[PDB]
Amino acid sequence: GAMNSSNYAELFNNDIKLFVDDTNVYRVTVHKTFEGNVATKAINGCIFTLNPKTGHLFLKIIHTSVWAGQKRLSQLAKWKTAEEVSALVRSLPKEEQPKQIIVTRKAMLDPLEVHMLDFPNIAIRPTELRLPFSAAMSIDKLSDVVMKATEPQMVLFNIYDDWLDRISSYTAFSRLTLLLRALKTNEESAKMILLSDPTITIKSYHLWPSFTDEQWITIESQMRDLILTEYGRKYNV
Amino acid sequence: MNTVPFTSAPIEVTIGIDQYSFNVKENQPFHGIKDIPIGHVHVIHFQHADNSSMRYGYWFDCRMGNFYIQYDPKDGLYKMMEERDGAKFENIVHNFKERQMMVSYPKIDEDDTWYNLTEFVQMDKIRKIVRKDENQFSYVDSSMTTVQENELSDPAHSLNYTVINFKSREAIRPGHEMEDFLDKSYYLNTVMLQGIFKNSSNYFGELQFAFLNAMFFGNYGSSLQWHAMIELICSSATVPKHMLDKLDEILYYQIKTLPEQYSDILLNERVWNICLYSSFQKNSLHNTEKIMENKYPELL
Ligand SMILES: COC(=O)Cn1nnnc1C1CCCC1
Repeated sequence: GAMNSSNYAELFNNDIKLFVDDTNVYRVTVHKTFEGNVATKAINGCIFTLNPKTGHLFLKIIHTSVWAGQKRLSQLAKWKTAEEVSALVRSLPKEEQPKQIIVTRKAMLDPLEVHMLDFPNIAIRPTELRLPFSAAMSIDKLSDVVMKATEPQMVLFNIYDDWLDRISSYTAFSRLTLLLRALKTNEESAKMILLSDPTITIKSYHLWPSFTDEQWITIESQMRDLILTEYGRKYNV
Repeated sequence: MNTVPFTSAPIEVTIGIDQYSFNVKENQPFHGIKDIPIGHVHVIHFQHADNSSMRYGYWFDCRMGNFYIQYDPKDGLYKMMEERDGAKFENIVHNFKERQMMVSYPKIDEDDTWYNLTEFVQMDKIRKIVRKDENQFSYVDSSMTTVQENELSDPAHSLNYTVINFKSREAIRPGHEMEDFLDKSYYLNTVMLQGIFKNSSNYFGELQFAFLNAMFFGNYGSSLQWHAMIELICSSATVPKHMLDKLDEILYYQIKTLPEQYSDILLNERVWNICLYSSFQKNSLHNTEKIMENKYPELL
């Protein structure tokens, strides 16, 4: 059924699973028109499809041309996400196909269920976790590939860099969610924390800086302080 | 006019005949029902006074044979049987008719209610939903499950309604997932009408039969089928205009006949609010919308 804090270790077992987040599929800017009405302009988006055990991220870039001449774009975006996830599953060898797909928003359940009717043994599930995957576009190398795309494209990343050499997937996912939550809450301060020290830099083939074990502890503490600092700013605590 | 005689009435029972009902006392001199209108299917149904468990009954058409009811003390119910000796049957009916031991089917001449509820219902189609080929009449009860209910358990005692499942490969063409899920016209017109039912009269007959089994027996699977068949039409953008007009008439008479005190268990709020106020056909069921708003505004 739904995925919550009681079955959280299930994310790191040996049953292949993918999270699907559709927040960033249909993105727009809102602006006034010459006549004083309001218009939207779409910008490139992306589907965030992540294996939480391995860190493999299938980033399908959604080019603005897919919306051309279409109506009800917010609805279409869910069905387009489901179509693309279905296509991804069919493209994977059988032994790589997920046994479960967990959608971050309940509105993705029916579109994905309908697109996956041919896969009755893949469970489509919601989650009670509030996961900050919308902040994926705060990761500079991900945002750059999305905004530069001139056509639909799929790009593969490992969102954990090389962390699994040193830590478990439970800890790596916890680190990711903390980083993404901080980037979502105060992007400028999070990037400052992540980039202030110039002696520690991101490898060409990585998304995050090359922190030692001790430095990750320091960074994680600074991210938790940021989140708490912003909570206090928000609620006047 | 035709007659369903009773050998006797050994146990106290509420007897239904179509939309009518009456009580018979234990061992009362009751010998059946006369003046049954020829030209329609009928249902004769039972609820025992000492055990309201299992409503049960029989669908029949007096044009197909001479049927009578006799209580079986071993299986503990009133059973319909067919009398093959026509002369014996005529003689027994005449005797009971002369002794005034039959109730008269109490049809008001102005009243088209039963025709309006059974316009599309045919015995031959009933006998394919309810499979007991050795009898010309069909037994239904409160507890019988549907083929679809059994897939989600004795198959011989099941209601074989046409399975409707909005999230099934039958309902959704590969490549048309969004289209077919948000607009059920393919599933209604190609799969169901052209493919399975052949015409709208057969679809409406099954819809009407499901409603009647829900109302007269409290059969839960029948109520599910009734609502599914309504939702399938209302959720289709493309429906022949004659079908929408006829559906409005069908549903109006069903809502009109429904016992007010059973509305909470016979009407699905989600389906009705969706069909009347959100669906493609939300403006195509004027008569049904008006009776629903005036009789059951709480459901909405
Ligand atoms: C052979 O069984 C019977 O004869 C039963 N019976 N007894 N009295 N009436 C009947 C029914 C038989 C046909 C009409 C009513």
